Amino acid sequence: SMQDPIADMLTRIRNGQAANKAAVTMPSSKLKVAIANVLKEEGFIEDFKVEGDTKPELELTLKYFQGKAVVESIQRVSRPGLRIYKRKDELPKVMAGLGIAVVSTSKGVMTDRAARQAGLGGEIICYVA
Amino acid sequence: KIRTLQGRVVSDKMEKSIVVAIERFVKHPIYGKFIKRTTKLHVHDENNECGIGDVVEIRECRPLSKTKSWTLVRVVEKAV
Amino acid sequence: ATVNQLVRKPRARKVAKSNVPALEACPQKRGVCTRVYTTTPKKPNSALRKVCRVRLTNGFEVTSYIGGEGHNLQEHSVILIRGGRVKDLPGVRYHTVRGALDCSGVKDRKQARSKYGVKRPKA
Amino acid sequence: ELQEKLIAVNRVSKTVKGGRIFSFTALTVVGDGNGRVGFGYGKAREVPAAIQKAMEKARRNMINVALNNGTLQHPVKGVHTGSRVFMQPASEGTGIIAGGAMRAVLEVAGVHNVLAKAYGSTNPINVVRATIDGLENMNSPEMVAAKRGK
Amino acid sequence: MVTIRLARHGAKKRPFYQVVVADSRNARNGRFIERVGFFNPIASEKEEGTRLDLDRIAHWVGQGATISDRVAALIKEVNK
Amino acid sequence: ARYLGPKLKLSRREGTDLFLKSGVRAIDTKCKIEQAPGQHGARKPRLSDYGVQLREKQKVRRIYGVLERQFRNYYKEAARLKGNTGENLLALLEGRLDNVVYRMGFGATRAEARQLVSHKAIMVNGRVVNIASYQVSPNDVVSIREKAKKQSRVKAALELAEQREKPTWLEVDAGKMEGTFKRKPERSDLSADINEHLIVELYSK
RNA sequence: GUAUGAAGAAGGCCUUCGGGUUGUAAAGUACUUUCAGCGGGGAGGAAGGGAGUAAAGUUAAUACCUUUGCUCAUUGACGUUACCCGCAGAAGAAGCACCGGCUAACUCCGUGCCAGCAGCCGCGGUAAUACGGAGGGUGCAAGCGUUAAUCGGAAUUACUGGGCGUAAAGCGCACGCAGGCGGUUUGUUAAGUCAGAUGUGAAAUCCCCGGGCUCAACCUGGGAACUGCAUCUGAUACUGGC
RNA sequence: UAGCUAGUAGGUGGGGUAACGGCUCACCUAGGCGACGAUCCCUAGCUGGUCUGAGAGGAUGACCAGCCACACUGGAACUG
Repeated sequence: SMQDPIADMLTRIRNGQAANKAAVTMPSSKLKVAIANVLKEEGFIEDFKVEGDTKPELELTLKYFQGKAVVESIQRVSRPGLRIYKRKDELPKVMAGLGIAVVSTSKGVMTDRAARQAGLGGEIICYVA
Repeated sequence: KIRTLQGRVVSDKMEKSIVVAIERFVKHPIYGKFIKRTTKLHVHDENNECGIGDVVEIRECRPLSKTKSWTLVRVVEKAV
Repeated sequence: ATVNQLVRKPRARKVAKSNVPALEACPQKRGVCTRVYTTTPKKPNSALRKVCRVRLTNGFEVTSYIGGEGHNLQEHSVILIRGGRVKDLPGVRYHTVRGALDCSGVKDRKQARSKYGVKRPKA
Repeated sequence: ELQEKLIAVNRVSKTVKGGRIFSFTALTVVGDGNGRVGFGYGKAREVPAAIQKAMEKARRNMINVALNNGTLQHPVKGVHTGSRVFMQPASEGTGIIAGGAMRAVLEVAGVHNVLAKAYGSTNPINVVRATIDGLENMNSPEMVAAKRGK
Repeated sequence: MVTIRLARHGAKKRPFYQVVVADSRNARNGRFIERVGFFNPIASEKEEGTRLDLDRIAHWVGQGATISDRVAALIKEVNK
Repeated sequence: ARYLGPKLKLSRREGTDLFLKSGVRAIDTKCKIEQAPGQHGARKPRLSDYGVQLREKQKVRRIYGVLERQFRNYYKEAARLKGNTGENLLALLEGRLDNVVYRMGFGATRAEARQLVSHKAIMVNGRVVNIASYQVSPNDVVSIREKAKKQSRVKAALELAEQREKPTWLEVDAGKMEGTFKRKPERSDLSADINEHLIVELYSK
């Protein structure tokens, strides 16, 4: 049956940027707007904006580079059948610094770069390059 | 601090003891897969406010008889 | 594959196993020999091969090749056998050797003298 | 600068309805010396002519590759059907290593600092285009600088 | 008893010593409680060829541990 | 064990001089009059890549006269200290006492220099040394032993060494038969006409 | 042992015989003796203890015992030690397997589907340089080959890093117990999680960086790791519990 | 190798012992165990390590250290 709210968001991004879509939309949540604010300033999306307040929605403007998507791989890894936790140096190196790992933390959603700079760790959300 | 566990009664067929099941509920160290891993203990209780299916809290203490070292503290769910 | 079963029964693969198990982890062994004979080769090789039948103390009975030119062997003659396959023989994965017991000296050679031990001249 | 290389020569000896073959097939690489790489293949009766049949298309075949400071800095995979390639950065004073195809494709890219391995079919005419597929998969910190933000 | 002794190392002709706190029971080369340093009878061209924590020796004397005559000569070899 | 193979035939075989029977003459050289190819060059086959490695491996070992397992020990010692296996391997062979005696000019051939080590005619730090595999230490003094300091063949090797360029990493006095080994061999004066891009493919695996 | 020693000797092997190769090798000459053999001299492992001397030793200053030192008689299985000297004199000291492809070294003769080799290739039915030998050569060398066991090649047991339409295999279908997964928002406890910190993680061994007899073997200082486990004090997103 | 045990599961009391405890005798209640493999068999001492691989891993734990079991078979008690 319907199993995961984040696969329903990542498929719209991944398949929408493969199908040259301008901006893609899904149901909102606290987590979904937290990762949008990372993916924005790390340059993986061109804009994010919410719509509504009762049954709320989120719209992401996709970002392109040289006639393809700005993203080369966005991978889950941390999934309902296997969650991944990473400590302050135990954090992996995504594509030798050409990509990021996204961490939830007790202190705010951030990159593994910002987590190393804070001596911090937590649960993984995704790996992006 | 002392070691304490939450588990459930699986047999109450004897008077002053209860058979209690406890779990590990953790990932396997070379597969990442969750493993429940149940273990049984023969826990002391002469109070008899609990029985089979009750969720129970137990503490580590001294041996009382052959292979028996754990004892009852409280009923956790209090279903009856 | 179901990982919730790999945590109870892992992946398993075929293990390696000896072509000379009758020696039981020894580099050579003794046999009394019950028969010494010859047999026709495998494939069109047209070269008659020399062989003997050996029963071992551990319950195995096998066939061995008689390497080195010239021999004196019979039933109850007592011999040493080792590993090494012959491809042009039926079921012969064993070599008979002559550094010990009563087997006769090998035919002499001017090269490769380690082969069945070509013995030096002595006065 | 000269960078161009010969990967393999293969002698054709079979018999056909036109008679018995005495020919050679060659595989070569060239590039532009500024950021592009490519390969060429060809059969002829003489090896210098097979090399030229290959070289003339190897001088036309091009793909642009992101080659930051003439070095590999990230782990990269390449694929073509049955043939796979994997390349990683080496240490100080270490480099290639690996099959003669990868050894040539990296010289037309100006690179040495690679730990290379091949998987599956070691077929030369596939592993060359699988290595070039692995260079389509090569990234640069200078391009990521133009992706970051906004 | 618990004693401060030289453990035999360095193999043949050029021995080398590890100065240890150990129990004199049973095995010659038995388990050892603590190491306090090393001693070399051979010239090493270094002014730390032999190293000892004389305050840690005084702390083990503060445990009532026994002293061996060869270690009293080692305390003399670091010029006390 | 000793190789005992030919001195100059191998120099010609790889087209590259080994400093064997060739270091001191230009006329009356006895070098088989620099052998023209005759009917041999027309009948020489191409070497395999496995053989091109072995030709290099043997050449680089035999020019210094060293043992295989010691040459391989230097291939493990060249891998550390950011030394490069293609760079410090040469300096490890060049830094042996049996080559320091040669570069100090005491023998007109490496075998005539190794003679002085093997006959205990050399001393380092004033101590007699018989080990040809010895790695000489920086700022240490090498000298001819008292019982060997009158050899006219050594005075005559020095009579010729006064006409040669010295390594920058050492010095020697032709009177005293003595020299300081200043540094380990350095890439600022160490060079060889060998395939430095090929010696890296050795022992792998 | 090191150097020098010829259209290139005696002896061999290839060779219509041009030359090649053994070979600067030998003979000749120069030149230096390590190791060895024998004779000579002969360390270190023999310190620790003991005797005298000295100490307001501590005690009750010359019982034991302790003391930075000084001075002496002493202790050797290894042992004909190590090391050096002396004496001739290059003198006494070298094999093993392989050389047509993968596989570096090259030919020539013998064997003749017989014998004998092999991992694959297959060889050999009288040009197999694939079996035996010789000359030259290759490689390794007090070793070299052969056999046994078990590994590295091996991404062919699978996370690193696969397969199931046709090339291994999706169960004939549905149902379903036991087991696993599961939308959102505000709290709560703080197990899991993350942070900080301490203990535990023996020596040897390894790695990384050094030191010791003339080197290495051998011996040994430093740095690192032992992913975790145990416990303490914080963080609080998400899961678990509520 | 699919059924195992019933001195076994839980409990109480005496007796002994350095502490604890079925260690042991007697009795009361009626269980306990197995699916995460009990029962059965084969192989094997275990570990620091040894050797090997870039590593995950693989083989192997002589000699040397850190523990164990044993010394013709079996039972037993005493001495320190």
